[PDB]
Amino acid sequence: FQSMHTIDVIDSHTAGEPTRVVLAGFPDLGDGDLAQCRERFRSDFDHWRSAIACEPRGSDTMVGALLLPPRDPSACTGVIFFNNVGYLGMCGHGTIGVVRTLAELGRIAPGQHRIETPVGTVGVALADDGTVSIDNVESYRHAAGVEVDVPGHGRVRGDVAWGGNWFFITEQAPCALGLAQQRELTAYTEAIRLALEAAGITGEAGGEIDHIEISGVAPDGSGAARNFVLCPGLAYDRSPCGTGTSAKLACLAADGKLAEGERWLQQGILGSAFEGSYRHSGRGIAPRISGHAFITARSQLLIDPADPFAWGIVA
Amino acid sequence: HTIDVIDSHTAGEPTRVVLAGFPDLGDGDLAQCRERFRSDFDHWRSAIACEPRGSDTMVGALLLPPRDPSACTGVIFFNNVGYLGMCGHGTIGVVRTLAELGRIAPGQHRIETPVGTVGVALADDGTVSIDNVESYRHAAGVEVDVPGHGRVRGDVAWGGNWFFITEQAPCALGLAQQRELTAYTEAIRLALEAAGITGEAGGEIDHIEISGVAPDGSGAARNFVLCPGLAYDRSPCGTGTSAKLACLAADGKLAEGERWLQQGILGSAFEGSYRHSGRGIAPRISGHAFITARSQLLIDPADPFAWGIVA
Ligand SMILES: [Cl-]
Repeated sequence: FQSMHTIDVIDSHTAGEPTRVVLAGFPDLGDGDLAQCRERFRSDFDHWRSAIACEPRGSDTMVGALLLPPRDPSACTGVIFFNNVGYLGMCGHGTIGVVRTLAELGRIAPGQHRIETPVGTVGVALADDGTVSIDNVESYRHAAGVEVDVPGHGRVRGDVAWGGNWFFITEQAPCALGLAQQRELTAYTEAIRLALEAAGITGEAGGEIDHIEISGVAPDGSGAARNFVLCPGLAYDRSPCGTGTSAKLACLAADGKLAEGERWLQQGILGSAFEGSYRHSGRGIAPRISGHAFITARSQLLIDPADPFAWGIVA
Repeated sequence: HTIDVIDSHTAGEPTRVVLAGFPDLGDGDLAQCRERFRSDFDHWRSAIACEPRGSDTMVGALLLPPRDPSACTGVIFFNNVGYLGMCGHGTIGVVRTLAELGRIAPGQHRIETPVGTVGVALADDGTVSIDNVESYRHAAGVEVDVPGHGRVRGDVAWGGNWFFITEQAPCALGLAQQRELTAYTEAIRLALEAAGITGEAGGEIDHIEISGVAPDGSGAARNFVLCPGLAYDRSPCGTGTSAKLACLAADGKLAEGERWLQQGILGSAFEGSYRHSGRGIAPRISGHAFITARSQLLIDPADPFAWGIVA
C-alpha cells in the first residue's frame, strides 16, 4: 500500500455503540472556530466523512470523531462528530469514546476535563477505573401519559420528554427486550414514531419526536431496568443512550420516583449499562451519565484511487 | 490480544483477512481445523466478525498453511453467525490481499478451503476469476402469493446456496430502495417456507434473488439478493449469479462460453460464464476487490464485549 491516502483511526465502543476517533491523515480545516471547521468539512471535504463513516469502512451505527486543536483553552481537545449521513453537534457515547481514547494514548490522566464541540464545551470526568461521566444537557418532561393508537399493535401510552433529543418513552413492548428481538422492536417503535407524527403529537414548539424509547426490564426476571431506543436513522442504539436515559431520569424525577443524587442503573438492549443521576435544575434536571468504553482496534484506513467506492458507498 | 487483519471489499461486500494473532488450530485437514475453531475457539469468530468490530455483512477469512501443497494458502471463512465452506467474494478478497502484500503475482493460483481447493486467476488489471461449484436449476416456475404483491413466480436453483430467483420487482433496483426490497424479499422467503417449498431434500430456500435491470435506463442486468440473516448482499452475489447462469443455461438463453455481465444493487458488477457439467453447469465468476484498511484488532480483557456482541 503505497498508492493510497492513509487515515489513522482508533476504534472503540461505548457500552456497544461504536466511535471512530480520527488521529491523523485528515485534511486541514483551517483556523476558524469549530463550527466554521464543521462547515468547511461539510462543504469542501464531505467525501472524507463518507470514506470514514459510510460502508464499507463504516456502518449505519458508526460515529466518527475528528480530533482538532481546541479553541477553548479549558478543553483538552476539540472534536467534530459525524456519521454516515451528516454532521452532529454533541454526542454522548462518542464523547465517552474520545475520553477513553485520549487516556489510552497517554494524552490525559484521570480527573476532570472538558471536550470542545462545534456547539459548546462539555464537562467530563475520568475515573481511575476508566469510567467516564458526562454532563448531559438540561432535561425535562413535556407531557405525561400520552396515548397513541399504533396500527398492527394497539393503544400505546408513554411520556414525551427532552433529554437533548425528543423522546416518546413507553413501558409497553410486544416482546422481550433482547438483541434477538431487535427486528421486531425496530418495526414496533417505527410504527409508534409514524403514529405519533400522524396524530400530531410533538414536543414543545412542535418539535418532532424522532427518538422512541421502550423503558422496560431485562428479560431474566431480575427486574433490572433495560431499554430499547430507536434513533432517527431507523437504527437502534446499541448503548443505553445518554440522552434517552437523561429523558428517563427527567420522568422519574417528575414522578418523584428518583431523588436528587440517587443512582439509577440503566441497561440498554445488549445488557450493558449506564449509571445516571441528577440535580434539580429549573423546570427539569441536570443529568450526569456515566459509562465505559473499550478500544477495539487501531487502524490505518486506506483509500485506493482505483476503488469505485474509495470515498464510501452513498445512495 | 492483538489480531493483524486487512479489510477489503469485493464489489461492496466486505472481507476481513486474518494475517496474524489467531490461535493455532493444529495439524489435521482443514475441515478438522474448522471444527476445532468451532468447538474450542468460537469466541475468536465473534470477536472478529460480530459487532462491534464486525457486522451482518462481514466475512472473515483466516489464513493458515495449506494441506494441499499446490495451494498458495489455506483459508477458513466465517461470519457473525457461524462457519462457511467456500466463499466467492471472500476468495476474491483473499487473492487481492495476497497480491497487494506481494505474496502472489498475476496468473493462476489455488486457494484451499475446508471443502476443497478452488482454482482462481489474477489478471494484470487485478480482476480475480473464481470457479464456482456446479450449479443447476431444481424447479422452474414455482409460485407463492405474497401479501401486497399478488403472485410471485420464480425458479428454485442451486449455486452453492439455495435461491429463489424472480424477475418481478416492486420498485427500482437501487440502494435508495433497499428497505422496500428487503421487506418484499423477506415476505417471499416466508411464503415459500409457509408453503413447504424447498430445495432438494427439504433444503431451506434462504437466499432470495430479484433478477432485474438497472434503474438508469441502460437496460443492464442488475439484481438484489437477500441473504440468510436478512441483510442484502452489497455485491452481485457469486453463488446467486451462478444460480442465475444455471437457469439461463437451462432455458437456452446463454451459450457455453458467453459472458454475462451482472450488476448488484450498488451498480458494481461481476462477469459470469459457464461450461456444461453433469446435470448443471460449471460457472466461473470474475470481479474486483479493493483494500480498505490495515488494522490491529485489540481485545481488552475488561471489555464485556471483548469477544463480540452475541444474541
Ligand atoms: Cl408548547
